[PDB]
Amino acid sequence: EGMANQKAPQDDITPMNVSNRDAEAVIEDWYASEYADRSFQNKLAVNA
Amino acid sequence: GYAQSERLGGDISWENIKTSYLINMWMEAGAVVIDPKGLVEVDYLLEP
Amino acid sequence: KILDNDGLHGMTFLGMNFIVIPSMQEGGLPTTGGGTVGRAFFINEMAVGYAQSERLGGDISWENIKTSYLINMWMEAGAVVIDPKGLVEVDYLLEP
Amino acid sequence: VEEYAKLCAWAIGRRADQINIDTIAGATYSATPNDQQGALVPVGTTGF
Amino acid sequence: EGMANQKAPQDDITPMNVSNRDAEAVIEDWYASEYADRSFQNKLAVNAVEEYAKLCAWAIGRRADQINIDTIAGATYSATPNDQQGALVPVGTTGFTFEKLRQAHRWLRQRSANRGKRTVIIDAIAEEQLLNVEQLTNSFYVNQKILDNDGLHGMTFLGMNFIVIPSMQEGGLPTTGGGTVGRAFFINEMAVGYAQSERLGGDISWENIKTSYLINMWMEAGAVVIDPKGLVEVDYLLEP
Amino acid sequence: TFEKLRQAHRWLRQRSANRGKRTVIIDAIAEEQLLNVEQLTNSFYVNQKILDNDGLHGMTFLGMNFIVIPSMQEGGLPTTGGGTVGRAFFINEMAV
Amino acid sequence: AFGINYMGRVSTSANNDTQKVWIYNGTATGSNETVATIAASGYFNAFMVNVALGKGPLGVGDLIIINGNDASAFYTVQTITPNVTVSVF
Amino acid sequence: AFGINYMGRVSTSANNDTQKVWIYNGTATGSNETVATIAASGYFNAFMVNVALGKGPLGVGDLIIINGNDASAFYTVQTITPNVTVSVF
Amino acid sequence: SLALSQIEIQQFLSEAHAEFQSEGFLLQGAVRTKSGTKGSIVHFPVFG
Repeated sequence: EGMANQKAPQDDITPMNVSNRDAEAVIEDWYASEYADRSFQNKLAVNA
Repeated sequence: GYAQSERLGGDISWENIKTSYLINMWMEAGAVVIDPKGLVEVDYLLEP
Repeated sequence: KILDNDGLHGMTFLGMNFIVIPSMQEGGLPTTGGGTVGRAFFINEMAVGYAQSERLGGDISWENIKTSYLINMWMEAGAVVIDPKGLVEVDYLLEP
Repeated sequence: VEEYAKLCAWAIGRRADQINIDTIAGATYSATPNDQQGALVPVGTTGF
Repeated sequence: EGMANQKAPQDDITPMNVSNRDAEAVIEDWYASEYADRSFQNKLAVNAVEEYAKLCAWAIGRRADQINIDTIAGATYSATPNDQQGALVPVGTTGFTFEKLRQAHRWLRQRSANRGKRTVIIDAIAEEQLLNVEQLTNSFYVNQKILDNDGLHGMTFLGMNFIVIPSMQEGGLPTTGGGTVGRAFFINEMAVGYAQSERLGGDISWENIKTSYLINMWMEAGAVVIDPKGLVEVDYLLEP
Repeated sequence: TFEKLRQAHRWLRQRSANRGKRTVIIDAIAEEQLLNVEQLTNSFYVNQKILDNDGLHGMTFLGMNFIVIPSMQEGGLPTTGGGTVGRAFFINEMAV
Repeated sequence: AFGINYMGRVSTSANNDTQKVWIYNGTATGSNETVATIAASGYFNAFMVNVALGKGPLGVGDLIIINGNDASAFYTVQTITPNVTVSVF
Repeated sequence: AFGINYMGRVSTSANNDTQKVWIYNGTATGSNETVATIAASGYFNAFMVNVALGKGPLGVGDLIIINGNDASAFYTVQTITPNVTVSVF
Repeated sequence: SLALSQIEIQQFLSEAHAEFQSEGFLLQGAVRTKSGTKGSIVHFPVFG
């Protein structure tokens, strides 16, 4: 976060320091799976 | 900060060896706390 | 002038063509004497037969069960010595 | 996938060379060969 | 490297595993700058800004060479190397002879690093000794007469191109053994990676406060050894 | 000797002064000693045959032109070491 | 001797960071050799590509179900170079 | 601790009405822990999704082939909640 | 601010390098070759 300050005319500008940092997120892999046997294709009214 | 490389991937395949369809959804994401100043925890009694 | 060229690789001397085999994880040129004696071979073309049924086949498929791509390449061939009279072996010290 | 396809092609090519080398080196070599043996130049005490 | 194996018919495939690794190049920034006061425009017979722009570009170019040299010379070289080490040809008791050229070429051939562009970087002293080798200067060994020409600079031998590095204030080619042993390197092109974020940037601006032209040039690059199997080092005595 | 000639060429190369026209000024004694060098007089190494010509005077070697200065009453090429050591000079054209 | 047609794989996973399970048919319908012969040192050398460098489909710790012509036993690979040696599970 | 990269399936069948077979690599190339350490209670808790409710890939009765850095043995899953515990087979 | 060095990035190149290895097929045509063969065994008759 910066800040505004004052200075005399014709004087060099004096910046207010702005900090920095980093945050790291680790990526994960998840699987949701199921099987539908062909034996149930013709035996179910629901589309499995 | 929540980073999702893959919100909802997947692939539905016919597996001849198992004589069945394989429904295989997946995701790829990870999360991190960017600024702890924005988090507040409220604790309470389940049976007051 | 083999020094303006690839050296002994591909040179022709006394009518014989030279091939330089690099080091190979499959074994390359075999060694003897506990790894201190190298073996080089002189072959007449008709002394060895090479039967090739498939030079390079392959297939790349998606395997949903393993959630992986399977890269699969194959060859199919065999070899035999037609005539040992056309084979010469030279043994040399690797560090003379 | 592209790198693996390229690497697997070279592996097949190296096996084709190894089949030839194994057959050639698999013969019986003697310094006084008969009709079924290749000729041998003994190592002695020198290099090539 | 992959590998081919055998299996029974209708059996599941069993791959031979391929290894992986990574190489990291660290980027650095360098500046070559100069000032040219406006009061010198009418007092000089030469163009100061034009000369300074040329001199600054040479300073940047010399640093770019130094970065490549430092990476190559900084690798690990062993006389019995493994897959992570470059090959070393020990100094022994001789200078840069024809024997050491054969041994260096042997390592490149053995490790399948003898295809493509191969470069031999040597310094002035190495060239001076190599000019005494019969196999490089006799016209019955090579189809050129380097003694009628620029010497080893630009010469091709066994398919490798020679580059002679002069003595640079940036450091040039390093030595070893208390300044008595020189080092020369045989590099396959793919063996070393050179990341070039900014080859030669710059800005020539008028600074009213200082009443001067500021010729400012900069560069931004780094290098790393990718595959040590394509690197060979040859050691020789500076005074054989 | 040939070694000294190679060292002089080394110094020009090392100090980035080996491009363009280069001249070597030597006296008669230097030419006499340099005529013993095989690499300067043999067609194996150089195209010209200086022994069928004016010798080192006017020859070109490694891109450098040789000039032989005779004895001059004005002084000629200076000596050193009490008159027992000769001095020869390698000059890049832009250096003077 | 070793016959590749009698060698099969049991484990279905292709994950190479874990071990594999094999099954060998040395019974009368296979190689027709005893469990002791199959478990001898260097018997599975032919199954490897370069046994001198330990390059092949067998890994250290792999479980082999050996069905000899007289009995059966579980075995585990200990070395793949310079020879393939197994031990009782 | 438990590493998912060292766990792999052995049973090829997708039939969910029968048990599964697993294999774990705790040898020098894997987790580098003894069989006793791996067979301790709650070691395979990280493999489950919610061990407090017994929700995960492992089921009761599944056979695990454990390869420690000192030996190898067969183990059977006894419970999946509130901890994953195994006993010899 | 010089604090910008805390959020410096890294670049990963898409062009992979395969370790120096032989591409094989070096002995192609060096011996008597029969192409497009069929069968488990190929027989070469020989006369003495």
